[PDB]
Amino acid sequence: GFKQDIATLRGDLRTYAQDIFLAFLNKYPDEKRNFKNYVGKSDQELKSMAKFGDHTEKVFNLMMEVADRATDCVPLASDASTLVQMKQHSGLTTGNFEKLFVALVEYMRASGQSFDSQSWDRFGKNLVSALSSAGMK
Amino acid sequence: GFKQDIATLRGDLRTYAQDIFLAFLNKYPDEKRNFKNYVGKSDQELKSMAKFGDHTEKVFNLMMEVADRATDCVPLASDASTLVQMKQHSGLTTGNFEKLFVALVEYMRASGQSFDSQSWDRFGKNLVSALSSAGMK
Ligand code: HEM
Ligand code: HEM
Ligand SMILES: c1ccc2[nH]ncc2c1
Ligand SMILES: c1ccc2[nH]ncc2c1
Repeated sequence: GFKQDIATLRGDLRTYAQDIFLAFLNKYPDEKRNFKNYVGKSDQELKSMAKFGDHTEKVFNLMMEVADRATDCVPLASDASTLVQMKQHSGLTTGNFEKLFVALVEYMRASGQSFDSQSWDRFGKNLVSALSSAGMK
Repeated sequence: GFKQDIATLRGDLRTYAQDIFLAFLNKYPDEKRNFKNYVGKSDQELKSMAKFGDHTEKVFNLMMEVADRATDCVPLASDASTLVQMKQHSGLTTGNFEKLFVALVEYMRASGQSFDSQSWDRFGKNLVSALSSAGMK
């Protein structure tokens, strides 16, 4: 279930974070404008940049903290507020996050492993609604 | 305290994992008997070896999960048994683990941060006790 999936992801966090983020960027090419240092580069070129692996892992580490503090796949309002108020998120709307979670669930369903894809779909939808309640447009 | 320290380490885990493992290898040079590929290499050279970085991060990913599952710095018996039974740990003894935790605690005390170094000292001692209970020599 959802708690075991957090343990599966954390055990190899660097690899899962890179592969899910690449799946997102390739599914939604217009989303790459939030990341100007990544434009015009193949997947393997991206993986050779120190900050691509480091920052992508740090994003997924915070995602796993929020997931583990959730109740029945509903995140804490305080965690949603942190994501709204981060200076690095100043340009964003809930649609950016909606798309990330569509790509994450698609990756889990295609992987050939027993992820609880339905719980991750709920988590993404409940995170989007919490972001709106915490003040994201 | 201990729970916040797990969050701090997870926020920059590859960097902390490599720096603590180097501290261990440099404090106890005879411990390289179990790491023959790491002989004859300076710290900067080890940090550009793919397996050194990838394996060290995976070790610390699992260490943080064992710490997070503990109660009052006492690990689960199921986590201790996993660590005894892993094929990659055949022929380790509890002294290998004792020395890794001495180095980890020394690193925290020298860091200039606010780590709860006494809780990590207790965790290392309690993990050693649990590994003995689960059958490590
Ligand atoms: C639950 C989902 C998300 C979490 C937990 C999260 C978390 C983070 C964290 C921890 C950082 C700092 C990384 C660092 O400096 O090392 C970061 C930076 C950033 N985030 Fe997010 N974020 C999420 C979703 C998104 C989405 C959907 C976008 C845009 C599509 C986005 C855009 C950015 C940008 C532009 C930065 C700064 C640039 C960079 O680090 O390279 N975030 N985020
Ligand atoms: C709580 C402490 C520890 C945890 C959580 C842990 C976990 C792990 C994990 C997850 C791996 C697999 C790495 C991979 O294949 O990518 C591994 C391999 C290994 N472990 Fe540990 N371990 C710990 C302590 C130690 C200690 C103290 C030693 C020896 C001083 C050690 C020696 C090894 C060896 C020799 C391998 C295989 C060779 C290699 O990966 O280069 N372990 N361990
Ligand atoms: C969201 C997901 C993965 C990432 N890597 N770098 C910035 C970033 C934002
Ligand atoms: C213990 C700590 C760090 C490590 N890196 N690779 C194997 C290993 C064992």
